[PDB]
Amino acid sequence: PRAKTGIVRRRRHKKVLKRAKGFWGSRSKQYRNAFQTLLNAATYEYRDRRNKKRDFRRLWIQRINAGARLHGMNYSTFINGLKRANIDLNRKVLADIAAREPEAFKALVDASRNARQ
Amino acid sequence: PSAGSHHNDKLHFKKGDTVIVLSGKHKGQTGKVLLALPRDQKVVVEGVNVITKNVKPSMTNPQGGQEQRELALHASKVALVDPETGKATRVRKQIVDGKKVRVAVASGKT
Amino acid sequence: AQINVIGQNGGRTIELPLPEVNSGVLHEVVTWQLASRRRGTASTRTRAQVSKTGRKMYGQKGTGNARHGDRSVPTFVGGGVAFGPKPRSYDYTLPRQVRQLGLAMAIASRQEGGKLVAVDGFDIADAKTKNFISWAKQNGLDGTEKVLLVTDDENTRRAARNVSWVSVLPVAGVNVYDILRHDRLVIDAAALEIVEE
Amino acid sequence: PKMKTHKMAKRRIKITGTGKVMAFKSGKRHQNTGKSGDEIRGKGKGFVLAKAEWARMKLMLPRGK
Amino acid sequence: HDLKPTPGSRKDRKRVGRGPGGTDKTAGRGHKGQKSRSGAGKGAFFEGGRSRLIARLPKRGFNNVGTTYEVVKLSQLQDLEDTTFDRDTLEAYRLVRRKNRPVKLLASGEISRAVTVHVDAASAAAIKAVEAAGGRVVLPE
RNA sequence: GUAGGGGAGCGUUCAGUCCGCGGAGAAGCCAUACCGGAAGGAGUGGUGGAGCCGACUGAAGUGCGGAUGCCGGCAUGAGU
RNA sequence: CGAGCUGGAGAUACGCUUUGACUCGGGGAUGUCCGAAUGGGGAAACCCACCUCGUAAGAGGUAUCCGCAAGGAUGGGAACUCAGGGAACUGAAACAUCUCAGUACCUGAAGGAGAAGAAAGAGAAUUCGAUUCCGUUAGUAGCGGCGAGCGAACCCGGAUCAGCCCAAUCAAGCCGAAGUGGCUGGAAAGCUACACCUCAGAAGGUGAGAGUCCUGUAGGCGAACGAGAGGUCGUUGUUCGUGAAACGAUGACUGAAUCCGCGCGGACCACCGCGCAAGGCUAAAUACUCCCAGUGACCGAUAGCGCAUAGUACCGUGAGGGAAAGGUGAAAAGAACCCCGGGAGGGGAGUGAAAGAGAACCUGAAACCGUGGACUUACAAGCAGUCAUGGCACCUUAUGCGUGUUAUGGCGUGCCUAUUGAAGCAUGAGCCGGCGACUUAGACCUGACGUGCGAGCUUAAGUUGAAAAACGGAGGCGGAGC
Ligand SMILES: [Mg+2]
Ligand SMILES: [Mg+2]
Ligand SMILES: [Mg+2]
Ligand SMILES: [Mg+2]
Ligand SMILES: [Mg+2]
Ligand SMILES: [Mg+2]
Ligand SMILES: [Mg+2]
Ligand SMILES: [Mg+2]
Ligand SMILES: [Mg+2]
Ligand SMILES: [Mg+2]
Ligand SMILES: [Mg+2]
Ligand SMILES: [Mg+2]
Ligand SMILES: [Mg+2]
Ligand SMILES: [Mg+2]
Ligand SMILES: [Mg+2]
Ligand SMILES: [Mg+2]
Ligand SMILES: [Mg+2]
Ligand SMILES: [Mg+2]
Ligand SMILES: [Mg+2]
Ligand SMILES: [Mg+2]
Ligand SMILES: [Mg+2]
Ligand SMILES: [Mg+2]
Ligand SMILES: [Mg+2]
Ligand SMILES: [Mg+2]
Ligand SMILES: [Mg+2]
Ligand SMILES: [Mg+2]
Ligand SMILES: [Mg+2]
Ligand SMILES: [Mg+2]
Ligand SMILES: [Mg+2]
Ligand SMILES: [Mg+2]
Ligand SMILES: [Mg+2]
Ligand SMILES: [Mg+2]
Ligand SMILES: [Mg+2]
Ligand SMILES: [Mg+2]
Ligand SMILES: [Mg+2]
Repeated sequence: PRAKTGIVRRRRHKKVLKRAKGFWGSRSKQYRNAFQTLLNAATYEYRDRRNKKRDFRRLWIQRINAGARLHGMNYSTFINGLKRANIDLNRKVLADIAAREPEAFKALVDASRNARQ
Repeated sequence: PSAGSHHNDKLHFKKGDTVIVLSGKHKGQTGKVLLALPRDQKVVVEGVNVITKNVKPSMTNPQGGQEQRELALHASKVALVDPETGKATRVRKQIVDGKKVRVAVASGKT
Repeated sequence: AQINVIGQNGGRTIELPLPEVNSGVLHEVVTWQLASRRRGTASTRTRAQVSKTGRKMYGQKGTGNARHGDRSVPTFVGGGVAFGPKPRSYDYTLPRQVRQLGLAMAIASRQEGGKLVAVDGFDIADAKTKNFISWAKQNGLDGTEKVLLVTDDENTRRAARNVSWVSVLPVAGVNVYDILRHDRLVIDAAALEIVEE
Repeated sequence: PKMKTHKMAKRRIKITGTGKVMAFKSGKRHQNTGKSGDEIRGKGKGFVLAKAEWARMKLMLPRGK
Repeated sequence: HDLKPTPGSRKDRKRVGRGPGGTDKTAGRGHKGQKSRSGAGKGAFFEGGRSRLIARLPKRGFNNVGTTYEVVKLSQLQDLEDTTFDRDTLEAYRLVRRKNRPVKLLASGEISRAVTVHVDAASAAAIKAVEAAGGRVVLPE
């Protein structure tokens, strides 16, 4: 017996192509360039899962430093200050305190510069 | 791949016989065989009947003109009838005379 | 280990293919069986076989085209099949003892059914299917099963056949496939006391 | 096609009971007045191939002889 | 249809090619080379282009078929045959089927009970041990 | 983790058997945010108008992006 | 046979037919011109004659070779057969003997087969008994730049059997069982309720899927016609390559015995065995497949033949090469008539179950071209993605883990191949769709897994049976090595 392709190739193809909507020009309409674009997309996805974990830490840190310095303290000195007084806060959380709740962040500042004295 | 091929170019009924319409839209209506074509297996019965159109041609007559004429049917929607039963009926071949073959039912004969 | 029906009732004979029948060997026997009857009749053309002249189509280099030599090539629409099927055979010789053990184990399988029905003599008037139907009906053959019948009597077969749900086999036309194919087996029984010894 | 027997290997190789492969030591046809007499003696003889060379010989004569 | 073959009876074949699953690109064959190529040939006894081992080795002696003797053991005839005796057409029906060759009897392991044997030859220690147990050995005229 | 060796599987035709659907509408086609560890798989809806899914088993012309590959259709260069 | 017919062709008209048409079967009559062509010629299918009869019209004859005559031959035929002639690539990892291979090809002759055949044999048992074919012996014995590689036969088991004469029943065809009602549907075969035949449930057609509607099947009937010597030199054949070279086979030269004689048995001699050359025919088993029939884990429109038909169109001076091609509908009921337009095309209407089937007519993917709408873009450096967030929009696996779309930030050197090293200014590639590449074989070799038997295991050809399989021990493998 013989077994043509029948139906499989087009299903594969549409699969790729349908992953690829919103891609510019032929990248979203031609199979091969879709499939290709997608390989590179692979790289970018995996990488950036790790990397976004890298990025958000960064952000938190920025905000923290800011709040720190509003009340006359560097960030680094603020964080040894916190570790000294064994306050054990996430910097995600430290950021959110710093940004959202003024007086509270203030209190943590005073506690930390005390731990520094 | 002609229609008669399946039915050995053979008509199960003659021209002039009466026939009951077995299958379709004209179930059971009855009529005289006006035309029967063996090879094509097509048969005319004064009951089917359509409205055909004569289009342009100036013969017959310049204008168009519509028309009422019956449209032939496929052999397999036709049967010999039985004067007694009055219904759709099979056929047996038996003998008469004087060398004549004839057609009976479950109660001869047509 | 089992009874007849009409003209006696012996049948305690026949040792049987234990432990409780094995499907493995059955499989062996059956796939062999179907293999043995395949037509092996698939056939295609190769490059030697396509009607395409072998003349070079045009120049090896020059043209700017890709290089080709012929239009009878499997990368060519309308060419040869690269690796097609040519007519071959599938029929080997399965070891005898395994055919025997098989058949055996078929009967054995259908015994624990218990869908064996040993039979002596029959009773079907003179070669009539309606009478086969009544005979069958007296023996519990409702219609809701597919039945293989094996006998050497011309007319009982001649009575069964046209029944949709009966398949009819003379003498030792028996085989694991046909049997295992159906639900019930009509053995008959006359052949059984000889097919033990 | 039945695999043929490598006729060169007929007169120069031997199958063994276990299933190893033998041949005759070499250098005995004009390397004589060398000699030494113990070489000449040691060479006319016979011996087993090292090992890597076994498969091929086996494939040379399928019948063993 | 109920039935299934034995686990490990039938391995599905190698379909080389068919994607990066899988043996990608080169289907086992490696990169380039005469081994890579597609043609019937080398074949098997071709080393380098060199000068072959078999070609370097000394030929010894001619070839002769001669006669070969079909072996019958004592230990066979002995222990557990209970002497149905030897004759000519009896041995066959028991177990030493050959034809076309003459039969020989050889020492094997042990002798005890006496039997009458019909061979075409036998070893010294075999006739000696078959007589020393009371049995006679028959060579033809 | 490259050549390579090994292991478990996905999908395709045909075949046997079982289940079973289908004009109150099959295969094919189309959309989709659901499912599965992946090949993949279902739900619903639109199309279509007569055939076909699932399960186990068997056999293959069985899975494509490449080969200046082959046939075909349609783009670019250009309203030049 | 028994009512239709008047070819594919479907189209109008003429008409034929129960005094038996049409079709099927079987014989005859006619059968222009060319082609072995054959009266002569010739650029095939055309030109020109002569003779006998005939009233003319017309008819018949006029080639060569064997033969006295009668009669035979010439030409054609895919494969198959024998014969005369006879390659190379290639393999030997170079090449010359060798191998490819007595293959391809050329020529010849012939048949439905042909060849071969009735032992101056094979052979080693003082065994067998025409030939061919299958299994097997057996990759054994041998051959060989003893390299590559080439490779019997006897025995045994089968298929089919045969040995005689000369020179002193199938091809046309006919008969042929059994069902109705209601329901869905455009349409009944499907559903459903009861019902029947079966030596007949093989199959096809019937508005969807029919044992019981049609054609059929099982079974039966069935025809006037119809069919069934030796030698020497030079060489070569079989495993036979100058080898110690027997034997056959001829080109050249030469040339014996006829029965107490002759020829062989692998140089050669004796002995022991087998044989009666120089004279012919022979069916059967075997090969093939143009043609016919049945079947299919063969193909269904790039597949399968090159062709859903065509060796056509087309290309070539010629030899020769050589395509694509398929689908309204159940039924033509093939859209009268109205609207715009010269028309093409379309919109209505009407038919249809559906024109979401209208003749550029089954489905109708993708590339590719457009219309409309959502959110968007005129300070911008970009492998076009990816991540994060904000804006807008939307709500049928959807109010959240959202879907679409976007702004801005972070991050980011296409794929494949080939490589020490690829974004590379290295290779391939316009795009999408289809076609497209690790297979088959042997009864070979060697391992892994599994199964059946197990000191044993197994058959092959074939025989019979065959909607299956069984027999078949010839052979092969273990059994002891050196
Ligand atoms: Mg980290
Ligand atoms: Mg084609
Ligand atoms: Mg693998
Ligand atoms: Mg690739
Ligand atoms: Mg490569
Ligand atoms: Mg390399
Ligand atoms: Mg890994
Ligand atoms: Mg199936
Ligand atoms: Mg299908
Ligand atoms: Mg491509
Ligand atoms: Mg180019
Ligand atoms: Mg192109
Ligand atoms: Mg312009
Ligand atoms: Mg320009
Ligand atoms: Mg210009
Ligand atoms: Mg007629
Ligand atoms: Mg002429
Ligand atoms: Mg050459
Ligand atoms: Mg060479
Ligand atoms: Mg001829
Ligand atoms: Mg000579
Ligand atoms: Mg020669
Ligand atoms: Mg001679
Ligand atoms: Mg198509
Ligand atoms: Mg118009
Ligand atoms: Mg727009
Ligand atoms: Mg600026
Ligand atoms: Mg702007
Ligand atoms: Mg380089
Ligand atoms: Mg590398
Ligand atoms: Mg570039
Ligand atoms: Mg480049
Ligand atoms: Mg390069
Ligand atoms: Mg380029
Ligand atoms: Mg094993």
